[PDB]
Amino acid sequence: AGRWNLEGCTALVTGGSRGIGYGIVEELASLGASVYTCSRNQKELNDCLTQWRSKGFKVEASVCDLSSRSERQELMNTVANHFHGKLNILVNNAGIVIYKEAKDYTVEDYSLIMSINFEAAYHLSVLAHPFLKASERGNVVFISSVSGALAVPYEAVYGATKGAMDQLTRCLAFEWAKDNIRVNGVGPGVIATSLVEMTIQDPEQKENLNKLIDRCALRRMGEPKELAAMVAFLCFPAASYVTGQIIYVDGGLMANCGF
Amino acid sequence: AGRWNLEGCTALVTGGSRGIGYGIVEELASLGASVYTCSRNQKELNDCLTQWRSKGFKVEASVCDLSSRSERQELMNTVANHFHGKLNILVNNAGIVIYKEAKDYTVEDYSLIMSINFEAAYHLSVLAHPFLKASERGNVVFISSVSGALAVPYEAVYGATKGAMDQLTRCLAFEWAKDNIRVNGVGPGVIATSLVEMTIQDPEQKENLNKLIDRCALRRMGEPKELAAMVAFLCFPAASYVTGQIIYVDGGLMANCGF
Ligand SMILES: NC(=O)C1=CN([C@@H]2O[C@H](COP(=O)(O)OP(=O)(O)OC[C@H]3O[C@@H](n4cnc5c(N)ncnc54)[C@H](OP(=O)(O)O)[C@@H]3O)[C@@H](O)[C@H]2O)C=CC1
Ligand SMILES: NC(=O)C1=CN([C@@H]2O[C@H](COP(=O)(O)OP(=O)(O)OC[C@H]3O[C@@H](n4cnc5c(N)ncnc54)[C@H](OP(=O)(O)O)[C@@H]3O)[C@@H](O)[C@H]2O)C=CC1
Ligand SMILES: CN1[C@@H]2CC[C@H]1CC(=O)C2
Ligand SMILES: CN1[C@@H]2CC[C@H]1CC(=O)C2
Repeated sequence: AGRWNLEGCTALVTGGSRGIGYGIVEELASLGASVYTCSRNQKELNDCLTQWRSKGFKVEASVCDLSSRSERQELMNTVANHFHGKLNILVNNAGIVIYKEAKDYTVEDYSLIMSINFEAAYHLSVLAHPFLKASERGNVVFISSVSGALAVPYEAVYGATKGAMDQLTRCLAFEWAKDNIRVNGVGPGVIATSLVEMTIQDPEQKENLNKLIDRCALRRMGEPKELAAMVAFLCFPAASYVTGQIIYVDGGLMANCGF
Repeated sequence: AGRWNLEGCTALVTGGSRGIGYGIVEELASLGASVYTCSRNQKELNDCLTQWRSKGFKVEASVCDLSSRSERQELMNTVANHFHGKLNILVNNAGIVIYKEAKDYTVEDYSLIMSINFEAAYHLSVLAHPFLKASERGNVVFISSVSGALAVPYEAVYGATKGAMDQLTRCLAFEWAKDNIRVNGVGPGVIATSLVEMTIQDPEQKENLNKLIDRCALRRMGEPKELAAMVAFLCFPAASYVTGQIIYVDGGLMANCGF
């Protein structure tokens, strides 16, 4: 792998069947990496593979429900064999949202969002650890959110899971430093995805969304690839001194207050 | 309650038999509030109740294991009955620490700490919400940790629970603002509690603690009364405009880097 590329590096991207995860598979696939992604739908993944492999991308995928502990274990074994026990990149992107007020959450909502958004990321990280070390140049990137540092409507529990993940990111950077593993987080602002799409279907969430874009310096939504570009850089051998950092690609929304 | 006192206010402080929590009961009550506390050791509570009552503090205590959804409800009912359905202050202080590296955490472990550290506080706040509202001047104060924002050894997961709490603190201040409730967090540094006394029994950890103390401006351990002091003020009517804050009572710990 070169200073500004991932030629040869292997990688696992959770939830790459849509949006940002998809933007990330393509970004790394295009920079030389061999990718392996997953989602809860085979037919969807297959349509993704058809598109990816048509551009010369070295990609492979398989159905997996990250909300299930036992499955995540199976996923790690398969990917491991696939990459011959050597994984350079782990992009913990899969995440879901449940728009409700704090007090309106059912044990079902809370347990689901926490297993998928945090548990799963924490869990996979640990499962991938021995392979990242053996790679001798591992990188773990967590996809956070601006919502894990600042309050947003209906995202209290969702931010709670992203705020947990960021502390995890920070601590792991220090525990795995000796294992050659750099650990970083990337907090997206508002990026145009299927998740954001289903969202604006609601007249309230749409009004709430335009508030966000207005509070931006760029005042527009990001593109799955503007986000993916930051994730890719963090994986190059060029980002060698960068670890334990949480970086936001929000078009300036984190720096705002009265604009 | 005057601008600088708590006379007439009612409050619940989880985990008041020892440490910071014991310290908080004494401070709020000393300031005229009517407290109710809990812990998993009845005999200890009884020694405390005898201590506090001896000096005239108005306080009640029941046994409850916060790691249990049912027991928590049980507690909210009594408390509410005890205080006639009006709760002014809720202080989510209970917490445990399990010093293992993120990858060495077992499920029982992750479940235990996540359950006590973040779940119960979240759950207890919601359950309390109705009487906090009825009181007409509700205050919720989550006891976080410096480890909730920065890497500390063996506290990767613990820190994740505080990072989740911290985000929830911010959001709740906004969701419950119209209910006339203020929500903040108080992140301790190194306070001399029984948890610490226990922690430094291990040589390696004794070394780790000293690392921190040498890392704070005031180069010393704070006292429970010193953490209680910051919690009693956010509850004072004098602190009416403070909401959504995470304040650190750490002797300078959070401002250091090269000292
Ligand atoms: N788009 C935005 O504006 C922002 C997104 N984010 C974060 O970015 C990440 C991606 O979100 P985004 O692209 O918007 O969302 P999308 O819904 O567009 O994509 C999420 C992807 O994750 C996959 N996924 C979800 N749950 C599982 C599961 N249990 N098992 C396997 N795959 C799963 C989905 O596949 P499937 O549904 O088929 O299972 C899908 O491919 C998340 O962590 C989100 O919190 C944060 C801030 C902003
Ligand atoms: N001491 C320090 O330096 C720091 C402490 N903190 C935070 O301060 C808070 C208190 O810590 P500290 O005073 O040091 O700890 P202590 O161990 O001294 O006291 C903790 C108290 O919480 C109670 N408790 C724990 N679990 C439960 C439970 N499941 N149900 C009911 N009560 C419970 C304990 O009682 P029992 O065991 O008998 O049930 C005890 O009375 C925590 O949130 C901790 O994370 C954060 C940073 C620094
Ligand atoms: C609506 N909401 C906005 C943008 C996408 C979605 C998740 C988030 O973190 C903030
Ligand atoms: C050692 N470690 C320090 C101080 C007490 C213990 C827990 C914590 O949160 C930070």
